[PDB]
Amino acid sequence: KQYIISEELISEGKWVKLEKTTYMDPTGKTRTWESVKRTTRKQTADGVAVIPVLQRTLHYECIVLVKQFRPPMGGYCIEFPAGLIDDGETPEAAALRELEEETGYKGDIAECSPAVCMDPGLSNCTIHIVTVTINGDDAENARPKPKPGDGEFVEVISLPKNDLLQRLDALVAEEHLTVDARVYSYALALKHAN
Amino acid sequence: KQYIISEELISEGKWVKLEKTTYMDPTGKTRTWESVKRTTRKEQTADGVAVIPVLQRTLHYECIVLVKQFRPPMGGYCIEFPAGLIDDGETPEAAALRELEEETGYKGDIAECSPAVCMDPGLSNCTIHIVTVTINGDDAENARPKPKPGDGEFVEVISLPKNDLLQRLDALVAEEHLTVDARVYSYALALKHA
Ligand SMILES: [Cl-]
Ligand SMILES: [Mg+2]
Ligand SMILES: [Mg+2]
Ligand SMILES: [Mg+2]
Ligand SMILES: [Mg+2]
Repeated sequence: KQYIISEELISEGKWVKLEKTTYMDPTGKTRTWESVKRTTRKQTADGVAVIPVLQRTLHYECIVLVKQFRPPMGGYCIEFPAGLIDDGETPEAAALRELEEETGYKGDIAECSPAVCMDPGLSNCTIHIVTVTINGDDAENARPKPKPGDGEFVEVISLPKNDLLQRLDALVAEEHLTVDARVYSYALALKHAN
Repeated sequence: KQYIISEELISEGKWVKLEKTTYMDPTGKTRTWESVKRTTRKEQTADGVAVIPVLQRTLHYECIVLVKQFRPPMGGYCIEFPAGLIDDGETPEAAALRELEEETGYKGDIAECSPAVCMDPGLSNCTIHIVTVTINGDDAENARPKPKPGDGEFVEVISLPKNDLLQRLDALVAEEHLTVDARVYSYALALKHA
């Protein structure tokens, strides 16, 4: 019933553009929206986010997360490991690659979502969420070496899956960090499944 | 270690702006980023709220109440938690209950309220509170709920059982050409992983 009529470029940077979207509302009235898009999409989606489940015998299972300075936020954020999918890369391959670059861990694919939207009232950005298990007892994950690209500076924070929400809330209270909404949503549902 | 040096306006619309952000990297080198922000944020602790609405009825399985709407940035329909921006002077909790009633017709009870969490921190400064709300679906006020959408708001309600959320979302994606929100999908995935 609703659809896009036209998209006007307002401003195009190197990485991001701002458009004015004209669309038909369901009453038959024409309306406008200010929309953000990335300039980098080619792909199934802009990026991947990895849910990395660190499995070590006789330990609690952990979810592996990353802490980095985020210039749009003006501060440090706790997130799932994540990055843009390279042209001609599969989401699964982007997931293992980003996980290794950002954390040093080598994981196995468990499942892969369809393309899911990041903030659909604002942008067209999408990701695949890729669940990955990490056999923490294997020798390649003994001393994981993060291989960060240029300008990436990532700290690794592993938190137990069974208390994830309480651990994140503690980090916020004590560290003045911002937790990512996807991370927080995941943590909430671990608690709510009960 | 890292911090913002300057934020230069590139382009400002009615609702969204783009900025050139200069920051200090942990090596001591100046770098730039292209940053998106909303123009609507005042003294709110976040831009918006998203509501996790747990519909509870005797002799029924718990349902998660979701909304489907056309999203001009996406050029299509999206399935999301009920959500909206926080009005000036409004608490996150009040915003939540208000947006839930407006979008779904249901009158909820606050359960929990998250700290401000980031929507897409590599791109934007946008933040929300995630507000968990229970809905007593045996209460007569919640018998035949009618959405009171605002001007230019056109929302469908979709209530799915919590105990099968991920499969039910996958079945909707399989039938109809729509995008699930990343927070919804992350919450559904944790329900499975628990
Ligand atoms: Cl798993
Ligand atoms: Mg990354
Ligand atoms: Mg990376
Ligand atoms: Mg809304
Ligand atoms: Mg609304």
